[PDB]
Amino acid sequence: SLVVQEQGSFQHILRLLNTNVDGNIKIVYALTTIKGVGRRYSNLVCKKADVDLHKRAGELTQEELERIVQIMQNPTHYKIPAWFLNRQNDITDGKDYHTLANNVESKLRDDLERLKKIRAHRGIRHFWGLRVRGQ
Amino acid sequence: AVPSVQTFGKKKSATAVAHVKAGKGLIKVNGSPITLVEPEILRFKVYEPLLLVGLDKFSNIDIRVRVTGGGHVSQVYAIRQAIAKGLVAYHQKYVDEQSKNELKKAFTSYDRTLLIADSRRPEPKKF
Amino acid sequence: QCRVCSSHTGLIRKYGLNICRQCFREKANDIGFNKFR
Amino acid sequence: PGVSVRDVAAQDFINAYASFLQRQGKLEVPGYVDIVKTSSGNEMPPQDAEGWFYKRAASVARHIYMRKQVGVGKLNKLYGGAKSRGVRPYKHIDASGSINRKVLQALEKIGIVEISPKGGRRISENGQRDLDRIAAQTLEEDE
Amino acid sequence: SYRGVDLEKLLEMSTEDFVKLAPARVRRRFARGMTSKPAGFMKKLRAAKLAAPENEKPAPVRTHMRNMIIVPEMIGSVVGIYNGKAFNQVEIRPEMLGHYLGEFSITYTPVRHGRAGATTSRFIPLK
Amino acid sequence: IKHTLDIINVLTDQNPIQVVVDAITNTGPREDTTRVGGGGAARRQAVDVSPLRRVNQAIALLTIGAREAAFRNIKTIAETLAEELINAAKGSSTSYAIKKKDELERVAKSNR
Amino acid sequence: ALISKKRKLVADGVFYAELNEFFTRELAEEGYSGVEVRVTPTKTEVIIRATRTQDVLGENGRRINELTLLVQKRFKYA
Amino acid sequence: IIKIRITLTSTKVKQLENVSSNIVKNAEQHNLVKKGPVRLPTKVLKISTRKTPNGEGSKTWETYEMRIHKRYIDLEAPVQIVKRITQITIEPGVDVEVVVASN
RNA sequence: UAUCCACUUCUUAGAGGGACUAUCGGUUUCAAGCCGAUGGAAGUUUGAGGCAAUAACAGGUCUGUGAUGCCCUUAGACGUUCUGGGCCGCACGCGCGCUACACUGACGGAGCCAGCGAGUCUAACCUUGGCCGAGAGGUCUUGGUAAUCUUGUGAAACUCCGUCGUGCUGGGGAUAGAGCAUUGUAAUUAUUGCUCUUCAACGAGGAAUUCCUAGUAAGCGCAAGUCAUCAGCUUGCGUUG
Ligand SMILES: [Zn+2]
Repeated sequence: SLVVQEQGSFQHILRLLNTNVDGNIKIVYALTTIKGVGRRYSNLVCKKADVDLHKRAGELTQEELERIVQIMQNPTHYKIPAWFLNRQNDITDGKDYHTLANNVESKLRDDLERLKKIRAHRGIRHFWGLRVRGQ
Repeated sequence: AVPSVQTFGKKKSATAVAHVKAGKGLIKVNGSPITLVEPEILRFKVYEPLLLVGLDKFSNIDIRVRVTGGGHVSQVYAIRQAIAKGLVAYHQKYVDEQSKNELKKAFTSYDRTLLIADSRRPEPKKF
Repeated sequence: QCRVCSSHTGLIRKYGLNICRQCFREKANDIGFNKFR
Repeated sequence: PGVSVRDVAAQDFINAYASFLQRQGKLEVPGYVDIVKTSSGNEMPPQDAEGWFYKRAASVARHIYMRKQVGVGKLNKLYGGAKSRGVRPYKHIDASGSINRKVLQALEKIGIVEISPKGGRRISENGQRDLDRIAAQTLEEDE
Repeated sequence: SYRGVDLEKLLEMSTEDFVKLAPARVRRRFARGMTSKPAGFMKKLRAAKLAAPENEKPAPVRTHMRNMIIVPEMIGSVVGIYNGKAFNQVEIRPEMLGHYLGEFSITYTPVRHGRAGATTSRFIPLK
Repeated sequence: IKHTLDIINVLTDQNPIQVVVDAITNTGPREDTTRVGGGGAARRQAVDVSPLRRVNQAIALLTIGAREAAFRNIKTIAETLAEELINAAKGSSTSYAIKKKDELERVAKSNR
Repeated sequence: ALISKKRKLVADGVFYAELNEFFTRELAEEGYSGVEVRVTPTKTEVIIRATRTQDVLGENGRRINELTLLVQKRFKYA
Repeated sequence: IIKIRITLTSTKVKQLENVSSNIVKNAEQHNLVKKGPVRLPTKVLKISTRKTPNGEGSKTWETYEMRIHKRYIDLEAPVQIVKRITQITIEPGVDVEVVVASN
């Protein structure tokens, strides 16, 4: 197509949702750097918001960043349905959510200590394995 | 009753039947023309029986090509063998003999396999 | 199972036949399976 | 000396009727075109996210002209999704059914495909007229 | 909680409404059918539940199937589950719902490998 | 091959097939060496290759040089093989084929 | 009944082989040479080609009905 | 007036050829309309067998083979002629099938 | 799947042909033979296995027979059942394989080519077609008891057009969690399939080692058996070569 180059106004290392992203690769694969968001979820999140994905992430504006962040916590209102999410039909509250980069570890630790206080075979197998190969 | 000539062409479990009729002068292979063959580099392999004798001999003949079996490249050898065999069979039956002699010398000067199929049949498993 | 020699091993279960192979290798010609190639 | 799709190439024909569907726009587009993947045997969404649907419609119209009639399983093996199954190798996986269903139903709703009496989806006379017309200016783009 | 639902209302509905709030495995397990002996199991379970002293643990109900889905009419009950050799006296708490009973009943002592003294001493005698 | 031959069209070269046959000629192994037994301490014997085998590892050495020049770099097989084939059409010693050719030649000269 | 065609012919060959081996081992002392069977729409007919036939049909067909019941009970026939 | 399709299956080709030649020469000799013996391809049935029933040596294989031939001849005849030919033609090795309907 | 006619050029069932190392030239007591060239569909014994007679096997059982040697004749379960667990548990060694370490490539669209097969009764196999569902699949019908329908198995590798640029990357996909479906009476030590997420080692591999001379190695998928569900197990087939 057509080459469009701008004098400056691109940032090398950015930061969004308290997580660092880099502004030279495309938007989707800059959003694979954050944990809990992969390729396809970032494609769906960006292609809902009418974001051109052929261009790169260095020329992202703040109004695109705020609407991506606004997509993140409640995707269910904007036709991102249930089967794309990580938290689906949870045992705690019964609703659906997409867990974030500082919340995947809380989910994993919550599952493991829940298996501990349940005293299931999965939990005692995993903590015995961790306490034996750790030592 | 149109004058028609039907001659086969085979390579590697793929046989092409070439029905060489008389008409306005036209080439189609499975309802697709010779300028659109599914491999685009073997297009010249299908073009090779045309170039080897002459472009003016095809003004009066329509050639109907249908192929089955094999893969892609074996079908290309089958349709070019069928085209060369049907061309020399039409120039044997209706056109005079010496013209067909010049076609078959022109074919065997470049490609011996255009008139005789492959002698490289798949081997037994040797149990 | 194999109804010739009480064979519980080496069964072939094709065509509802359930003969063991060590009894099939001598009764093939009486059934009709002949060695050709 | 008649003009048809059987004298044009594939890629320019699909590009031309995709452009004519984009410029005309008299089809049915639901809300999950920007959501769905083309098959279970795919892993990434299509790159032309605003125009792969009309590419699919051009493809299915071109396959309904070239034979008597097709079904949904014929379209599913026609796409031919191949999975990288993690550690497990590639196989042949049939495509998504509802993609074929919605491009077909949106194409009888405009009047190119009709349901054959033999159970499949056959080409109509209006569709033959339309595809032969766009084949005529397909020849009249390379004059 | 189970689906964001407070526990004291969850104690008093029937099994079909648990299926309506269940994951897919529990609904597929319910959708085919049971045998008749868990009815006697729940009969003797509630018989041991009704003889419980107040503010204490009830009578143990020695269980043996390792494949049953937990259905919470036995909240507060304590059960001893067969592993194949012995019994594990496990009390039911309302946070273990949606689970099989056999995951509370291990099948083996674990594979020890960090013991070089016992391994070296037990080799076959070479004399 | 057709993209490579299109590149040697636009390598300021009018005769790319002549570049192919002249690089085949210039990367002919003229003298080789063999592995004679010799009683443990095996010396090397001066021995000359047949012309069929000469064009065999001439073709093979050109292709493996283009392959390892085409490994782990952005530059394609056509451009690496065109550079390999124009650096072997004349003796330049910037190519892998000429380098292994005069390496085996000085091995054959040093083992007589 | 209603066996697929290759399975029908192979199971028919097993039926010939089993009656051949059963009549080889049973009437070895009555001159056993071979058998042939004819399949009619009404019933199935077994032709015993044994070269000492007076010992095959005993008193009031007793061994004939005995071998008939040996075919009947093992091979699941009406 | 009934149309009868007779299909013959046999593993041996000599007895099948004798049966088919007898059927054709019996049908032509008393003026019935018919088709010729239509020749289906020979099914080759192959199965794989080990060369090692016992576990000694390397693993190598052989193949057992079968040949099955199929013919079918279409006839038009009255009922008594069909019944007497069906009574006559029963031979070991060749299977004779009688089809009444034409749908 | 009959509107009629012709044919088997291709498909196929056959009868015959043809090859007998034919001819030539070297080599050889110039004797049977061997090698090179021409012709030939086939000219290494054109390529492959079964079959005998013979001497040797304490090899295996036949639920075969002979007042046969051994130990008790039975509170032993070597007979029956009922449930629950396994055989897959993991510092590890050895071996057979799969996937990769990438740009002759990963991803997205389009082109699209096979053959060996197989398939249901007193049951429920192969499944066409239509609706629903992102998919997994479900559902409603229909065809085939088979060269007829699945099926032209429109398979994959491949072909083109666009995305990616050498950055453990968008290569790789181990591990793990959540949800939805299917088979099974029963799926937890997760049967299997789908969606999202997690993106672990691993920058062409040492000592050594396996297989192979033409439609052959290698890559690639498909079919048949194990089959209730899945293959990375085995045998074949076909594509490129
Ligand atoms: Zn047996």
